[PDB]
Amino acid sequence: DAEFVKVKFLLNGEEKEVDTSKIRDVARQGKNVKFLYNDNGKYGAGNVDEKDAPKELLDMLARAEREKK
Amino acid sequence: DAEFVKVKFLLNGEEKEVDTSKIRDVARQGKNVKFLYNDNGKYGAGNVDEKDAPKELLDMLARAEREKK
Amino acid sequence: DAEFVKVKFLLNGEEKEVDTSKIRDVARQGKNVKFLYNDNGKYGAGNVDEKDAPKELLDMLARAEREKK
Amino acid sequence: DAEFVKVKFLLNGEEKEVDTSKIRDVARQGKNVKFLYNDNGKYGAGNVDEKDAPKELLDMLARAEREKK
Amino acid sequence: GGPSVFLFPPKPKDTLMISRTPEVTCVVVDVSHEDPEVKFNWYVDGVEVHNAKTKPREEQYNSTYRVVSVLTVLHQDWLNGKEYKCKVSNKALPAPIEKTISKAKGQPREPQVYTLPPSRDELTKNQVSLTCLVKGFYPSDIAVEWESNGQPENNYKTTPPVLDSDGSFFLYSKLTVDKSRWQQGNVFSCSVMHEALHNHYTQKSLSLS
Amino acid sequence: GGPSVFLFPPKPKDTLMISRTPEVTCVVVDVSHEDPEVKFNWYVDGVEVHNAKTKPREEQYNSTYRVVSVLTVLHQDWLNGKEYKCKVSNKALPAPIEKTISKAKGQPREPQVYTLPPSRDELTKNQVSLTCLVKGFYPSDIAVEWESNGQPENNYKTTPPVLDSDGSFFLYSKLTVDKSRWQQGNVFSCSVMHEALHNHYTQKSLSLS
Amino acid sequence: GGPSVFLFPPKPKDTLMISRTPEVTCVVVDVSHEDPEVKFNWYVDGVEVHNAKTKPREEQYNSTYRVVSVLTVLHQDWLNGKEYKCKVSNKALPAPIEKTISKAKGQPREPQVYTLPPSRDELTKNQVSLTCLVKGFYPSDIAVEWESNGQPENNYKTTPPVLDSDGSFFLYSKLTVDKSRWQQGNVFSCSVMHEALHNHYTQKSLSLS
Amino acid sequence: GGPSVFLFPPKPKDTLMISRTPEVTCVVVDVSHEDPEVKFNWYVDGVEVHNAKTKPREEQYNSTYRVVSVLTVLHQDWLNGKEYKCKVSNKALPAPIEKTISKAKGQPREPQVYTLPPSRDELTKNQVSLTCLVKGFYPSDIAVEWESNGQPENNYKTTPPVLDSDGSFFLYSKLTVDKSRWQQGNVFSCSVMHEALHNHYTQKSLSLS
Repeated sequence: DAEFVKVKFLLNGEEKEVDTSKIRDVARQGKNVKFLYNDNGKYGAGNVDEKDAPKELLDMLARAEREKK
Repeated sequence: DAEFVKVKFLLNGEEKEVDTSKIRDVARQGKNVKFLYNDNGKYGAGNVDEKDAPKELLDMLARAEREKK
Repeated sequence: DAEFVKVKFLLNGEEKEVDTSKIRDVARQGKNVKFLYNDNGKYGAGNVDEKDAPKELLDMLARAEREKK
Repeated sequence: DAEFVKVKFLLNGEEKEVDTSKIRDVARQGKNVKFLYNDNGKYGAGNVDEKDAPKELLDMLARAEREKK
Repeated sequence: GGPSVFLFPPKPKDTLMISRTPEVTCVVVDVSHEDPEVKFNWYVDGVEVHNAKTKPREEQYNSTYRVVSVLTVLHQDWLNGKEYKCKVSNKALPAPIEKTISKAKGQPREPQVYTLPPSRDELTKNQVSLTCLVKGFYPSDIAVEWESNGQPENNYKTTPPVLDSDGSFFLYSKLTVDKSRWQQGNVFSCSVMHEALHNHYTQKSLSLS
Repeated sequence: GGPSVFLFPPKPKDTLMISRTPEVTCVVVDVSHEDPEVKFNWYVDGVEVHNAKTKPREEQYNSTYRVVSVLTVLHQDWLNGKEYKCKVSNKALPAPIEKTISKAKGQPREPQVYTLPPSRDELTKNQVSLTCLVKGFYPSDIAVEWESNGQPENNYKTTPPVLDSDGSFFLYSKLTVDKSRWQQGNVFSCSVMHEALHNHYTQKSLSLS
Repeated sequence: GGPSVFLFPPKPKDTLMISRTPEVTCVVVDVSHEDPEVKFNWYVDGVEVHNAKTKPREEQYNSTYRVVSVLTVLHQDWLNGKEYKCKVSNKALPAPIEKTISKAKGQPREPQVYTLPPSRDELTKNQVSLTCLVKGFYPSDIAVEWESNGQPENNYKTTPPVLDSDGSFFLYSKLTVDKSRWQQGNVFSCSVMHEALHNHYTQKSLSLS
Repeated sequence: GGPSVFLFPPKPKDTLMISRTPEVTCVVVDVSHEDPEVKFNWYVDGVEVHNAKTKPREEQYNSTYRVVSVLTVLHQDWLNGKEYKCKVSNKALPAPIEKTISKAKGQPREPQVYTLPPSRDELTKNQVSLTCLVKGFYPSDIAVEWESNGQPENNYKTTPPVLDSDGSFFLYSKLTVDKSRWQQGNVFSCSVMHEALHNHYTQKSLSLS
């Protein structure tokens, strides 16, 4: 089921993009989804409006609200 | 090292917080840990759910159940 | 045991006599030595002129002036 | 359901005596068998010449040399 | 007059342990069977409180009664030196009775706990006296118990507290034990509980060595 | 409610020393200006006695009076357990008041006097606590003083007597002294006086060793 | 010897969840009334940062104070192994104090989570011990909780991490539960959270049958 | 305060075996070459003792020394909970150092020793983890070793003791062994030594059946 969907986001105005599989944690702040990720070996954070979020990221978020707490 | 563990609790809806070192006695009532404390010269009491109780408070509680009796 | 001095005195004109060993306290009033005694189990008092006092009673008196005071 | 055995020894010149069942460890030093014991809640130590040592104490000693090491 | 009224403070151990319930107790004696109506009103610094409980009337030989109210209190209220009033209102007494009780005012002071062994001279006896001195503490409210080998030793008496020359308190406690036990070499412990101790609790031990 | 009457025993040291005068004292309180005259009648096993004296009136709060009679007694009378009644007769009271006082009933029992030195832990302080245990005595009436080098030491406190489990009494006395003095190596003595002692008097000493 | 400074890492669960706020805490102890004012400067790889906060003074037994700064940090900063310096500046100290803290250096390593059921011998008791082994992980920063039926089980204790012979860490966690519950056949789960786990999170379950 | 002082209790196995010598050890570090005289005074419940030994100076690269005193003790002294003080007397610091160490107070409690086999999931590895739980013991001082076929197995680590909810202690010990050996069907044993065990010693075994 090798998923590998991408999440596009803005970092310092620059339009970055990271794989779903590199995302370690997701969290919601209204219609804003934050996410911590691990790209190759370095850790970074990223925002996205929910409208601009792939549904897999929102699936991840739900799963995490259940699991992590 | 030797920490300053603080215990957060609710008093008349106000969210108070007291150091462990000011706590004179602890006791458990179900899931609920009570504790008497002495804050700079005034005595007060406080509750906490066991889930919300730090290790050190629970250590104190155990020690007291052994010792005081 | 090893004292048995008797002190003779007047009680209601009647001439009583009590053992030294039954005397609990002695006191001097001029040439008059008073003494409280415990005869078998009942307490009594008695006078004697110093001339009529055995030396042991006067020894007791000195000891008591030192001790009791 | 059976017998017991006491070990006689000298403590500060006083002749103490302790049951084998209160003995926690035994050890040999030459002709001299030492033993640590626990008498109703206080711990004490005791010597005995091997000649003056009961069979059961020497049995204990052997068992310990095997087991503890 | 007629009846008579007493007001007792909570047990010292109950104000120091959050596990326990301290109480102030009002006792009224010599209440008339002709009108045995007793009314209790409880005040905590003026403020009326309606959590008290009155144990039912209880009669003696004289068919005169004795009624007792029980006001459970908060540890910290007592200890912060709040005042507990009881207005007792009978018929027999011309005018209701007002009594107030409270912890002793003054900066709290930590007890010094020292155990003392038996006198040499006492050893000629069958029982000997294990002694504990508690000194320099304020206020006087205190608890003191003895134990050995993780079990209560109950053959002791403690003196009342005594006002010392510096305005602190001292008392002595005396546990009596068969000279056999002292002489074997067992260990005895005096537990002291006071507001001015860390953990409201300390302990000191004593043995023939 | 009217007046009230109290009746106090002689000083323990005054019944034991023929050199001194023991006295029983009657205190009457809450005597008002409405009827201020009080009358005293003293009885020694029924028999009326006319050697009492009444100290002049004194006022309290309430502008009530307080009147005090003082009956000098015989050592041996008190000690043989005679009874001292005082009939107090104010107008205010429907009937005169009769109170009786006397030495405590029971076989006398000799005090055991043991001195205890300071705890090792106490030595870290400036002052140290020299202790005296008095045990197993009856009745409770007793005197206790301290001295050193044949001179009074006054910095002591003695507990009340305490009822022991065998129905005898014990107390402790505590003299406080600068650790300097204890450590030099001086000698301190506790004098105890009781009816059940030979000479009504005994003494025990204490020094650093 | 003037004050003293200590520096504590964020809570392990706070660096792994973007929903939560990790913080580094500087604790400064033995600040006296003689000079009670302490200054804080925070550096993240040299760069000064002005988002710290200093909780008010707190005084202790020694009449010394203790002051605490709280620097909220970024998850990814901490985890990428940035360095947090705190320059503490009292006058008392000849020169201000510099302390530095940071995540433990070394290749991260994934925890292996294995649950172990009670010993057969333990079944004779009323409570039984559900065990979880976490092994071969780096760095030591880790979180561990228990749950059943989608609800927290809170009656557990976890050991400190322990350095293994290969330079990784292990710990054990122990949940205690009435043998009734274990024997019915309920399911218990140990949740482990670590940087080296997929999703910063894993879980392992355990049940009677 | 230039130097620094540490005080270590005896090894748990040395207080439990009369065959061995327990010792309390005082370690003093950062002693000045300029002021190198260190004085040690040892006290056993106050009482000075003159059997200590001070190992000769040991100097580092730092040209500071480290000096170590060794007070051999009696098993029963330690175990009956006597107190060991060391007065360290530094020229450099104008204030001598006083440290005291002693066994933990409280009713002793017997360890429950249960061995746990590897998790099924762990069997996919080359090495497997044989586990031993020691639970409900007091005080924490304890020894724990492993062996097989009458020979020491040294590839284990034990956790520190951990305070349990009932105020006892628990730890886990972990022996690691090639899955080959576990699977053949050899037997392994965990030896536990504690004051509260009969013979100060017990043993529990573990094998693939």
